[PDB]
Amino acid sequence: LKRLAAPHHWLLDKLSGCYAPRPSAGPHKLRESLPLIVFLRNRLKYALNGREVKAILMQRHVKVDGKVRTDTTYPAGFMDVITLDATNENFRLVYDVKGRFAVHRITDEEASYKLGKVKKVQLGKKGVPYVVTHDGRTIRYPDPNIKVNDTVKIDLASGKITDFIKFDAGKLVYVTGGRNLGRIGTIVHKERHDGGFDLVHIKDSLDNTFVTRLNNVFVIGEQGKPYISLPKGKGIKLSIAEERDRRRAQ
Amino acid sequence: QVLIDTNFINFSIQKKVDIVRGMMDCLLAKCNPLITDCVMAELEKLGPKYRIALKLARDPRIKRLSCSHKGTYADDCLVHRVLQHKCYIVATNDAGLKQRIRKIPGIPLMSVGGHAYVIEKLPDVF
Amino acid sequence: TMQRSSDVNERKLHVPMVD
Amino acid sequence: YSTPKRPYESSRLDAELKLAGEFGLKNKKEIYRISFQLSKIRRAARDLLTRDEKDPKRLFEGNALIRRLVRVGVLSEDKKKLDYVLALKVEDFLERRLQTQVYKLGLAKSVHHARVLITQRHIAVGKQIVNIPSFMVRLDSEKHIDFAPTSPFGGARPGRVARRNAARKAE
Amino acid sequence: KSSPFGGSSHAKGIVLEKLGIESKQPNSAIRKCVRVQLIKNGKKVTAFVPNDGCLNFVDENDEVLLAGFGRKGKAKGDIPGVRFKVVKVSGVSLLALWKEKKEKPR
Amino acid sequence: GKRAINYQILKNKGLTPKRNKDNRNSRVKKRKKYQKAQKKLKSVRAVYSGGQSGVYEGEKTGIKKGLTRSVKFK
Amino acid sequence: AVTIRTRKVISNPLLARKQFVVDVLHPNRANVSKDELREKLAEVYKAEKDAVSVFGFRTQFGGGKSVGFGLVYNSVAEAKKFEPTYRLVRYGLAEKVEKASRQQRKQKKNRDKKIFGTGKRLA
Amino acid sequence: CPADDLNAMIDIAKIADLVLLLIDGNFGFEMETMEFLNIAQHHGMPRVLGVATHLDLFKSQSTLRASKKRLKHRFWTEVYQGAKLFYLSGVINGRYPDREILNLSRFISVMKFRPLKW
RNA sequence: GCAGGCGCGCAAAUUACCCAAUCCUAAUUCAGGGAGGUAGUGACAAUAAAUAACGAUACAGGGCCCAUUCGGGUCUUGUAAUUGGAAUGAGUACAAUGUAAAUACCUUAACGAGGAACAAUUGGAGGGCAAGUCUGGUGCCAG
Ligand SMILES: [Zn+2]
Repeated sequence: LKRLAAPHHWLLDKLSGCYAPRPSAGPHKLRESLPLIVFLRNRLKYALNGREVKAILMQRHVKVDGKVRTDTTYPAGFMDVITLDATNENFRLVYDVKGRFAVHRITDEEASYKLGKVKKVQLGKKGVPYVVTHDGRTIRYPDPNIKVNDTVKIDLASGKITDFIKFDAGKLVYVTGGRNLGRIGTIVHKERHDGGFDLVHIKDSLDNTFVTRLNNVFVIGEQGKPYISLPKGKGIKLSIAEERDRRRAQ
Repeated sequence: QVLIDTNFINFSIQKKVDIVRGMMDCLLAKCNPLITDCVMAELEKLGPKYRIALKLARDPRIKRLSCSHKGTYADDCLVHRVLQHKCYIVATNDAGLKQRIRKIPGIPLMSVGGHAYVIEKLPDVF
Repeated sequence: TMQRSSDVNERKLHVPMVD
Repeated sequence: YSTPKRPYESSRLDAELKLAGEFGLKNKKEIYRISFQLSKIRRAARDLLTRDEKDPKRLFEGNALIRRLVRVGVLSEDKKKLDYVLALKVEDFLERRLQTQVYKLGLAKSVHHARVLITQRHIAVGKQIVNIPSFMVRLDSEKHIDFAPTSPFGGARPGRVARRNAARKAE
Repeated sequence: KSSPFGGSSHAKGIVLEKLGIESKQPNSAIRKCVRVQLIKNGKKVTAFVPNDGCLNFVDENDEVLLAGFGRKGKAKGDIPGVRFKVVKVSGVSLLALWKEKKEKPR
Repeated sequence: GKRAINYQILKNKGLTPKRNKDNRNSRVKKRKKYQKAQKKLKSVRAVYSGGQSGVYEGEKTGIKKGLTRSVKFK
Repeated sequence: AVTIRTRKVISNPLLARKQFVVDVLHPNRANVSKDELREKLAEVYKAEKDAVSVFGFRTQFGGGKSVGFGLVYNSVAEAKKFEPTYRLVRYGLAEKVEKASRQQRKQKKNRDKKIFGTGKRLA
Repeated sequence: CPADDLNAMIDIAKIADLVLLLIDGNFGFEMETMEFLNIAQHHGMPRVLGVATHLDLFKSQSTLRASKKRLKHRFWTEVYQGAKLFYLSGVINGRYPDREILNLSRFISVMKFRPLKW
C-alpha cells in the first residue's frame, strides 16, 4: 500500500514527497514496467501533477496500444506503443544504453504492430492450441511451427498475429535485464546448457560476448531488417573514452 | 627538507615504516630527507648490527649534506645547523635532542610512533 | 545505560514533609 | 569545519593570528574550513602520485584535479603537474576569496573595509550581488568585480545618510 | 563506584546546620563548610560552599545539590577531607544567586 | 498611570565585571591584536618597512659599535 | 521599465495549453504584480487575461530578475475545466468557501453517524 | 486581586495555591507582577501559570512571536524553567477564546498541588 | 495511532492548519485519508554572515615593547567620547511574490546609528586602597 523503494530507472527524485506510484496489476511485472503517471508527469513533462494526469487520461485521450485504459497506475511497460492523436505521436517505449526506458517517436505503419516473446504455449481446451506472450496476450490459433523463446508480430489493431519469427544462429536479439541491459546483436554462437545459464551469445565490433540467462533476451529480427526502429542510432554503448576519442578525432 | 638521524632510521626500520612514503603519508607533501655525513658517521659506527640502516641511508632520494666540525657529535651538529637557519624539519627519536629542539623556538620535529611518523610543531599538518 | 539514569533518579530526592 | 589534532600549540596560535590578521578573518573556523578542504584535496592528490604513471585512473583524475585547480587559480598554468598540488598550501586558498581579492583589486583600501562593503551588498561579480566573504572567485571572474548597480557606490540613488543629510541641508 | 557517592555526579543533600558560624576569620575554610545529609545513602557528610559571603543563602534543610570539589593545587587554609562543594540550593544555582541573577524560592 | 520594567530588570544581567567593546566583535579583536603583534616585532627583530622613504638623512635612531647582531656558525 | 520574456515554450494540446518558463526583468521595481504581468503576458500572446495563468514565481537573490512558470491557453470555459480551484480563486473567475475547518465538520459528520435518522423528533 | 495595593497583594500571595499571572504581551512585563512574583518567591512559591493577553500587536506576526519568545524566556528565568503559560487572543463578545479557556481549565484540573511549610 | 496529559511535592513540541502536493481506497477526475503535507515550539545536530568601516585634528613623549643577569629596538607610540561626513541591517513596513490561505526566505517604497544606549556573554589570572575590623609576638612586624 506504499512505495519509495521504486526501481531507480524511473528518473524519480527523492524530494517529491514520500510515496512513489505503486504499479497496479496489468500486463507486465512491476520491476520492468513504468506506469502512465510516471510517463506523462515526469518523463516527457506533458503534465505537472496527478490531478491533471487524471484529467488527460479521463479526457478519453490516451490510447495505450489501441485502447484508452483510463488508469493512472497502469503498467504499460516494455515493447508497448502509446499513441496520442493530438501531438501526432506514437511511443514505442523500449530499453536503451544506460538501462532506463527510452521513448521513441514512431509513425503509424510502424505503430500498428508490436511484437512479443512467447512465455509458454499449450493446448487450451476443446482441442484449440494456446499461445501466451509476455504481456498476457493469451492468443488462440498460431501457426503450428511454434517454438518457445520466440517472437510473434502482434497486429495490435485486431489482436491476431500477422507474422512469425523463429530463432536460430544469425538473427538479431535484444536483452531486457542483467548488467548488459538494452543491447543488441546475436553474432557469436548459440550455446545451450541444461538448467539455464545459457544465452544466444552477442556480437560486437571487437567480438565482445555477453552471456546471461535466456529468459531475459528475445528476438527483434534479422540482419538489415529489424522490426523496430532502434533508439539513439542503434545503441551498443562502446565507451565514454572511445566517445571522447571520436570527439578528438572528428 | 627533513634532517634525519640514527635512532630515527633504526626505529623506522624496526617499525617497518618506509622513509619517503612514510614522510609523504605523515606530512602530505614532498619531503627531501637530508642526512648529515656526521650522522652517517654514527650510523656507520653503530656496527654490523645495523647494515640494514646503512644501506637504507645510502639512497639517492636521501641527498646528504657535508659537515665542517671536528668529531662526529651528530646531536650538536643537528642543533647547530638548525638554529643557524630555521628552514629544516628535524626527524629524530632521542629524548634529549627532542628537548633541545622543543626548547629552541619554532622548528618542527617528527618522530616515529605506533606505525607512522607523528609531527609535533608544524601548523599546516592538515 | 547507567549514566543517563543514576543522575536523573535524584529528581526523586527531596526534603521529607507532610501534606 | 574540522578540529586540529593538538590545537593548543603556541606555533598554531601564532599561525592563526597571522593568517586571520593579514587576511581579515572572523575566527579560526574559517582557517579550519579551508584547511580541511586543502587537506582532503592533497590527500586525494598524493595517492594518485603513489600509484603508477600512465595508469588511466591517475592520468584522467590528475588532469581533472589540476583542471579544477587552475580554474580556481591556486595553481598557475606553468605548473601543470600533480606534485605541485602537493606543494600547494593554505594561503593560496584564502588568497582567492572575494574579500582579499577585492582588496587586491583596489576599491576597498583595507581588508576589513573590503569585508564590510561586501557584507553591505555593495559588490556584484558581473551580474550577481554577493554578500559573503569566503567566495573563491575563479580566474575568469577575477576581472568582473565592481560595485553593484543598485548601490550608491555604483550608480544608484544616494544612500540613507546622504539623502537624509541632503534634506536637513535643504532645511 | 564511579563517583565519590555511588555513581552519580550530583546528589541532593539535606543541610543539617552551618559549620563554622563562629569562626572569626572571614573567608576561612572552617567558615565555608556545612553539614549535609546524603539521601541516597542517608548519612551525614560535610561539604564546602565557596564564598562565605554567599554562604548565608543556604541555611537549614534546603535540599541542596552536592557536586565534587577537585583540589587543583595545595592551598594554605584548605583542609583535606572535604571533596563536596555545593552547586545548587533548593533547585536554583547558588552561583547564580551569588551573582544575583536568579532568586531563591522557599 | 502605567508602570513598566526598566533595563536591569528587563535584561537580568546583573552584577557583572566590566566587559569590553573590543571583545564584543570577534573579528575586531583579532584585527586589533594583529595590529599590536605587528608593532611588537618591530622591537624583536628589525623588520623591513618599505625602504628609503625620504632622501637618506641618516637612520635617525643611533648606531653602536660594540654590538654585532649576526648569527655565527658554531 | 520591466521586460517579460518567455522560454521553453512547449505546446500541450492534451490540455490545449501552451506552457513555458517565464522570466521577468525588473531593474528597479520590487515585484511585477501577478495580475499586471499576466495581463501583459496575455497582450504579448493572443488574448484572454482570464485564460492566461502564471503561477510559479520567485525573485532571485540580489533583485532584478524573477523566474516562474506560466500557462497560456485559449477558451476560458475549459480554463474553468482544466485548472485547479485555488488558482481559479486566486484570479477573480471562481470562488469557493466553506466554514467548518476540520474538527467542526468532523464532529458534524460523526454526529450524523451517531444520529442515523432523518428529520423526526418528538417530546 | 485588586491590582493597586500591596496591602492585598502580600496576603493573597500568602494564602494562594495557584496563581495565574496576567501579563499583557502588547506591553511586556510590569513591575506590579514582578513585585508579586518576588513576594511569592520569598514567602514560598505557589504553583504559577502565566497567561499573556492583549495579542493585538499588529499584522506583524513576526513581532508577535518574537515578543512571545522574549516573554517565555523572561518567564522561565524568573519562575521555574519551562513553566506553562497560555497565549490568549483578544476578547470576543465578553469573554476569551473558549479553546484556550478549555485548555487552561484542563491544566488546572490536573494541577497536582504541593506542600509548603507555612 | 495523532494531539494534550498523568502516574514525585521539582517541570519542557500545539488538544494549530490542509487534502494544495506524493500517493492510496471507493459506485470512483471530484469524496475520504492525524497515511501524508504545512505552520508554531525545538542551544538536537549541520551551513553562511553581522554586532561596524574610513578619515581629520590636538596634545603626552618622564614613550612603548621585547629581554630569567642593568641587554636590545622603535612616534613608523598612546590618549583626547576634541571631531567629520559617508555605508548599512537588525528592527519597522506600504505593498508584491510565496502557499490550499498564511507565516518563513528572496525583492522592496517610506522609516530606521552614534555612548552607533539599536547597550556579547562565559570563564581565567592578578593587584591596589581605610583615622576599619580580627589573630599571633622579640617595638614600627607577620598572617
Ligand atoms: Zn656534521
